[PDB]
Amino acid sequence: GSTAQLPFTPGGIPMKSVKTDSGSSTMANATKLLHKDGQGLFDIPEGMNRGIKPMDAE
Amino acid sequence: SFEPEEIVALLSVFVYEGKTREEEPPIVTPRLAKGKQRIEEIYKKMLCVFNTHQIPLTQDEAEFLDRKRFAMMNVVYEWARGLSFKEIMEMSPEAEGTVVRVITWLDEICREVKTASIIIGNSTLHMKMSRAQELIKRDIVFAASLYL
Amino acid sequence: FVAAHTSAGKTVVAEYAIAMAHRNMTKTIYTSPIKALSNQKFRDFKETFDDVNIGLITGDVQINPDANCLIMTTEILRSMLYRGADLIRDVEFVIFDEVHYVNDQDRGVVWEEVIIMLPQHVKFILLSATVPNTYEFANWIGRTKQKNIYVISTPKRPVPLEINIWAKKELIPVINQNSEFLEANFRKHKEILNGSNKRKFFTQDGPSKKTWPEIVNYLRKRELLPMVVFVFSKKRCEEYADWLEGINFCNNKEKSQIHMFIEKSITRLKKEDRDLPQILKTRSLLERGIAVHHGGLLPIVKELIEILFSKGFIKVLFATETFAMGLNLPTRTVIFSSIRKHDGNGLRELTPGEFTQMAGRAGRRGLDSTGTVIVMAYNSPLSIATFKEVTMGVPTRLQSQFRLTYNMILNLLRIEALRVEEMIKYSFSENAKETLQPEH
Amino acid sequence: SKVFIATANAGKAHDADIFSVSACNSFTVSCSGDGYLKVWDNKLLDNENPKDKSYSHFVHKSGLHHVDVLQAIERDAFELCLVATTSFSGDLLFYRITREDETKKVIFEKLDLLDSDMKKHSFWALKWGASNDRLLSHRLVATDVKGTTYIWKFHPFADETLNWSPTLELQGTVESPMTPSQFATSVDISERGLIATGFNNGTVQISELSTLRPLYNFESQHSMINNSNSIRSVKFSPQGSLLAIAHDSNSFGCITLYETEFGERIGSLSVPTHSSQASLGEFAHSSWVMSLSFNDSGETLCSAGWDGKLRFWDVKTKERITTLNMHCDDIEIEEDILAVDEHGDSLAEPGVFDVKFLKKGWRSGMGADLNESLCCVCLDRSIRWFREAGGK
Amino acid sequence: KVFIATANAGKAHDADIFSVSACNSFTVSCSGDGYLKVWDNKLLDNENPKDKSYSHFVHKSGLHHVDVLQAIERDAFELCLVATTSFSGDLLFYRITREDETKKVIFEKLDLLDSDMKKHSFWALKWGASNDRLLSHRLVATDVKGTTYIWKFHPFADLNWSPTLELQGTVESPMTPSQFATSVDISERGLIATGFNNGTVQISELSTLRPLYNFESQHSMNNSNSIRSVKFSPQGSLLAIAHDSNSFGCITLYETEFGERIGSLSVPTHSSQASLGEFAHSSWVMSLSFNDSGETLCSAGWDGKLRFWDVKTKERITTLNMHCDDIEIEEDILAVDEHGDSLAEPGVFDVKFLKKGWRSGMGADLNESLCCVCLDRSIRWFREAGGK
Amino acid sequence: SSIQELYQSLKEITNNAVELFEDRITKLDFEKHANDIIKDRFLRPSNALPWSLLDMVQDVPHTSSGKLDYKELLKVPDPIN
Amino acid sequence: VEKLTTASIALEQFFKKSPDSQFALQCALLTLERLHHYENANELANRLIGILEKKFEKTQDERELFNFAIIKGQFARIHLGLGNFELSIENADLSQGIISESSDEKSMKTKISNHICLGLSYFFLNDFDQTLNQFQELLSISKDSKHLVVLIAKVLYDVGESDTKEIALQELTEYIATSGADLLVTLTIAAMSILDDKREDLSIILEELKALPLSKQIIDKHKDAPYLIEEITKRLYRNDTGKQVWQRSAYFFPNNLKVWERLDKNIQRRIASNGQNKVTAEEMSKLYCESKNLRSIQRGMFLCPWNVTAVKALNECF
Repeated sequence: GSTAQLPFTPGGIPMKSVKTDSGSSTMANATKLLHKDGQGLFDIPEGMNRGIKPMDAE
Repeated sequence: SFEPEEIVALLSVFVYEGKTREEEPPIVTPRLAKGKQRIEEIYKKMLCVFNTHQIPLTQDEAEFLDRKRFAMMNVVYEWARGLSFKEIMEMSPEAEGTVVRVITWLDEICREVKTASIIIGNSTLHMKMSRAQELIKRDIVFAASLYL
Repeated sequence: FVAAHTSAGKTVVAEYAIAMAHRNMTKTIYTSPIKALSNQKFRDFKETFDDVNIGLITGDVQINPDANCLIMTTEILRSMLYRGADLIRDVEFVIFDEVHYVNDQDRGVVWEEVIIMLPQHVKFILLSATVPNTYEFANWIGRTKQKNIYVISTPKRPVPLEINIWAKKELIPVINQNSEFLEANFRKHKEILNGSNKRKFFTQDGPSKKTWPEIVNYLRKRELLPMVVFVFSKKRCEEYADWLEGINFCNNKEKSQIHMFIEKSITRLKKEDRDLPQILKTRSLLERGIAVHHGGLLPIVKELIEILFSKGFIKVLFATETFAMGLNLPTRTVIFSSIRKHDGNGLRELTPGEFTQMAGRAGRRGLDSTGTVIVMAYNSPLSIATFKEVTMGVPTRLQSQFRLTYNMILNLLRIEALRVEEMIKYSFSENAKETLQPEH
Repeated sequence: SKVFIATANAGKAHDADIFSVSACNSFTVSCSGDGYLKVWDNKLLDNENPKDKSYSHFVHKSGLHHVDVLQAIERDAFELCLVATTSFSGDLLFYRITREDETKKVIFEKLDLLDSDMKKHSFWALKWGASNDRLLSHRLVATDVKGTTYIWKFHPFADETLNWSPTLELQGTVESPMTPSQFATSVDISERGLIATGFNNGTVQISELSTLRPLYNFESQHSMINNSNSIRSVKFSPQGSLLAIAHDSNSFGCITLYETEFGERIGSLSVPTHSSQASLGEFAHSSWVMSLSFNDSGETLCSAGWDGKLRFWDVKTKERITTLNMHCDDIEIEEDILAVDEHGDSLAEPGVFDVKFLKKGWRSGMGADLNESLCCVCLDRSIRWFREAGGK
Repeated sequence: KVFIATANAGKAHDADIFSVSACNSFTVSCSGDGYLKVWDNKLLDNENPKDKSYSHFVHKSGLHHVDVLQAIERDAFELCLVATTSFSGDLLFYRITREDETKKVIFEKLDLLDSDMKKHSFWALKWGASNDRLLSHRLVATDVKGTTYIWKFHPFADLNWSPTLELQGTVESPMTPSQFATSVDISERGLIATGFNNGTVQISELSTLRPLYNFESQHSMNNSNSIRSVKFSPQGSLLAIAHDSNSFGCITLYETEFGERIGSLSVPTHSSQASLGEFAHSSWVMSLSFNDSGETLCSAGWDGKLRFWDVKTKERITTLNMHCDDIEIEEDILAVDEHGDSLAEPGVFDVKFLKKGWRSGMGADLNESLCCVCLDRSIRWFREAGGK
Repeated sequence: SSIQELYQSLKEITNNAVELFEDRITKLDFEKHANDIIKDRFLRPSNALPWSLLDMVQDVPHTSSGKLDYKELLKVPDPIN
Repeated sequence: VEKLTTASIALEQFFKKSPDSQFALQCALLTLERLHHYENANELANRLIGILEKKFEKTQDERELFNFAIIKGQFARIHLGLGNFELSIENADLSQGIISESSDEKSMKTKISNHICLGLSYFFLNDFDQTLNQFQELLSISKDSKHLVVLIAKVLYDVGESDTKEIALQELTEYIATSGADLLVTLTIAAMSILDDKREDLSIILEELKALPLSKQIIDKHKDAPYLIEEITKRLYRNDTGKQVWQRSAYFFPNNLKVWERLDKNIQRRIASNGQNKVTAEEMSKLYCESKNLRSIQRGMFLCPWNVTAVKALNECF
């Protein structure tokens, strides 16, 4: 078919992705890592460094 | 710039062992030669880049350029046109089963590259791949499986 | 985990692999590395079973789209776990063909990349040639996957054989049916074997053109048919074949039958393809009596030859190493012309595993379970220690198959689920995984 | 399903070109420019071209261009099997079957059903129908120069055990709805009952047979040439509501997929075919295309081209599986091979006229179970057969 | 250096003169009207070649190609064979012999090939003159399909006259779909240069009927891609081809083994509007011809100017306008008007070298001779060098 | 003449009674009508239009008649069950 | 052609998946114009015109009058040779009042579009002499371009009268001075002068008709005017030297079809038997018929029964 659609589970080896909850630590180092300026207003799209510029540019 | 035949024959360099005593004949067209040269250059570059880090490659990949892989361009090209199996055999140096295997693996490649070609974007390239995939798949190359 | 020998009822597991799955409503994949073998075992599955939906995957398209029991290559199997295939849901017990390939590096790294990377629900069914390191392999795949297993071994052959040496047209038995090393006969043979410049070919080894028929015809008076011979070099196969003359294994009726059967095979192809020199020669050989089998031959030439021989017509045959991996076998005798070959590197003696795979094939099963074997020696002394390490010696242990292909790495770093490091450190190379991780 | 291979072959069947084929469970028959019928047997012996298991019959002086066979079982009184063939002049001569196992002397009845007045309309593209008690009349659709479709209810039985009384009839006269007056190229029925009609100007108009109903139509795909769009074979999926149209476009062939209700082009069955050397477009075959055909299920489509190429088109997802190439040298026995024609042209890529499927248990020459076999006929007076790999 | 004119025969045929082959005694000339006309090379200087002309009406459709073969085999049998292909695509053979006393040229027709092969539509052809490499002589021919037919010709067969053309082989079409084969040539070394109408040149070895290699068009786009006249250097491996652009003439040269290019023949400067396209002639190159000595190469264009090219130098030696009077000075450049063509508009068809002294006069045996044919139907003969 | 009558003239001919095949050749003169192509084919004007004179067709404005103009497809995922 | 078809189908599908947009309806009926789809030209132009019902008391400034005027020329172009010629009249007057007295690029595009359709309406349908010819008279100074006389020369001759012949003469001659070294124009002059049979004109043209530049010859495909040299000879001298230009031109372009058929039917057929050069099903059938035998004729008939000549041949042969 195609490699686009993602595959099924692998057995044996631990895939490390535990929730650890019945906030506290559900989204631990997920939104906390990507956090910068102005009450959590995330300026840059994550992966790269650039930012955003309002309508006054042109 | 290439035609589908030229592409498929060019792709034969990868899917062949190239361990034999006999000599390579002159190349069937200058474009193919150019392609070969380009490939050689790229593999030299890759060898250089691997060598800076100092990691040992496999005996196959260490050899590659030294091995006699480049003669099968002239072989499969004629097949890709639409020629008899005797004529091509009488051009080529290697045994017939080996040649058939090489052709098969080229079909596998053209398939692999076709998807990748689509992914990258160039529709003409995809068409060329599928033009090649049309012509090479015929007769003794994909004969009956006598175990049904 | 089956650690047995070929031609001795290894299909008992393959028989109940489908028969359990077909009643209980799961599916099964037979996974063979060689494509010929896939065709062979497909044919076998068509034959033995009673109305079963079988399938086989090729490059062009799959034969039988809605198959219950698919068949595929190891590469094609691998292409389920990365792509996301339909039949990894439906399959529970996957069969694995020949895991004595587990020693070979260049091709067999796919088995590490698939067996360890299989799903949680999927469980292991294996088939292999015998090896001493039985406990370590199965337990490893068991311990890492966390699946219960048993070491179902088959240490001695229920279909045994005897081994002899050829010297001055004689059968000198070094090993008999019960596997006893005769030291006296070995002494005997050497005591029998006590201006020719190299104008054409090497000065010694490789017999004369009227030796081969002497070897053949002498065995036909005693009547130890059928026999097989194993020649390696592709030119030499042809050479050692074409010297033989005056020898026909089919009568005028059966010759006509052969002619008819070939006429089916040829019908598929064009007149240009039908009248190949190679196919003409082949046609002659089949009509004459015997046939050749090497990888240099064409797909239509090889498979057909394998069938016609396995029909029970051709009783003297010349073939390569890979030929040993077959389906049906009319062979009372198997012969080794030489014990030298050029597998990539250089001159190297064939490993005891290879000796087994080939020599252990010589049993009939259902006629004469104690098979004949005779090794050739052309006016020269045999190296005793080497000979016994080939003959008596243990098939060597399974060595790990690691080969970091960049494609794999690209797949993993794209998909990101199951990260590469996790794979790597937990891989087949042992270190506080199988042995003694509670003491950590 | 993947790639088919030669189960049986033949060569030099008729004196002129073999323009069409007509196959069924019992036997297969071909029609030609010299105008004869050779009823080829299905059950062969192991590894042999029969030849003599196809008894010839005289029909017409001018020729025979289209032909098709129908089989049925109304009752125990007579196992039904009927054939009808069209000529260059345009007369639909019926041919009643009456077989024996040993002798195989299938002589036909002198069948002149219609009177001289109804034969004002020609008969070009005939097509039988299989009705399993949806409508009791065994359906049949033809075409003519005026653009009209006629049916003939042939029941030899009693009550509208069963006494002999063969007859001819008419269900309903469907004409050519489009204006002005036109030549009806081809037409075919469906199992559901939605029976569209094709024309020589690219338009396919949807209709029904019994009710005399013309439903709707649509515009062609680029029609500015002299012979811009000429529809050769309209075909339908046996179970589904799809519509596979085969039409031409100056040099090239064009295959299009539709549906019965909507009539919208989701896609045309095409691949990277050769066209203008480098800069390609989108066509079915490089040359013209004549006869399309489905397998028993209605998934794998198979078109017959003028360039000596069969191509297997997947209907569920519009993409080609594989291509089978046809040459003059494919013929088995040496005496029957025609490499070059009488007027000087190599037949390495001959015109394949009529491909037609043979479902589960029809063909059984050598190595075939309940198989989806295939037949084909080419410009070089040859006739060949193919089969699915394995079966089960 | 300079080429003095011997004579010119005006108003030869009715229609155009297409090809013009030569032998020891005479020049054969085909034409559009349907006559085969031989013209005597042994001329007495002060004479009109009409005086020694011998016509023969062969086919009303006309003759576009013709080829000759003069040789001896057994004792002293003066075998002169003229083979030709008409506009209908029909192959005809003619043996040419003169009377003992009268010296009147008798055109004895030959039908060596059967009607099954004569049926096929041929186009270009050539005689490969053997030297006991083959037992007898060789012949090649093109067709509409590109299936290049080759014949092992035997004039004798147990010594007595018994001519037969056994088929050597048929080199099939290069590409599918096929191409119309425009020109053809065969060398003494044993190579078959087959030219096609899309700038393709299929090279095939003579022994096993196998294609050695092939070239493609320099133009990648149509602006006249077709091949004009493939030609070989007699013994040596150098191989000459002619193709066009949008109404131009371009010569291209390669080696017969590796297929590495060596030089496109051109003339630069301003009267060609700076000139991105370095071309040889301002119009189509209608004919190419190597001399028998090897070095130096003739080239006839539709523009009128016969350009001579030294293969050692890779540069033009001199020009010679055949139709219009343009001798003496030479400000040499391709005339390119902004519409398309040059202001010079004559109609050239073919040019051919002749061996060192098949003519008779002062310019004979001292020098080599030159033959050429035009649209106005005034066949010409020119002496060479002028230094003896 | 009409097609119908021509069709009918051939349809009147019945079968023949050789069994064997025979080849009959037509009697058609390929060639009165000298001024058919001369006084019509060239000077008759275009019923359609030539693409050379389809340059006065349209102009292409950039703005449709912004941000929301380009991305009409923008949307949240499908309703959760 | 393929590309445009793909575009058209894409538009059509879009109009069934997600119809009614701002710019989609505005520039969707131009593909049809390009491809010459006159059957379903006004099939979904009702949606365009219909939608402009809500643009009278809404826009009215520089949009409802400019866009619809542009669309009015388009309408005129569409409804001309479909069935009724009466639609050509007032549809031109929509754009005439909108931007004749305006002057712009858009208005230029609109203006000259209206100049075409009205000239070909009143003569071809109603048989009016000056109704079409008066509108095609002031046209004279329309727009100085190289494709002015390409269309207008064709227009002028087709009145069926002497006066308009004179106007054509005066046109062509007046074109000659400014620009008179093109293909189509010269070919049409040679057509006109062929039907004339003027004594000084034929010689004048035939001296230059043989003397064609090779680029022009390359440009030509079917070879219409290179063929008609023969006709010009036959109507000038009436001799047997007509078969001449065939042999040159065909030799130059060996794969060219129709020319090489005209020399011999077996050659062109053999060229396009399996398929070298481009051909259609009716033309192929015709070729098959013209071989002159039985089997070939039958094959031709099978290919195409809707040509008359094949049928005639069949009728003859029995």
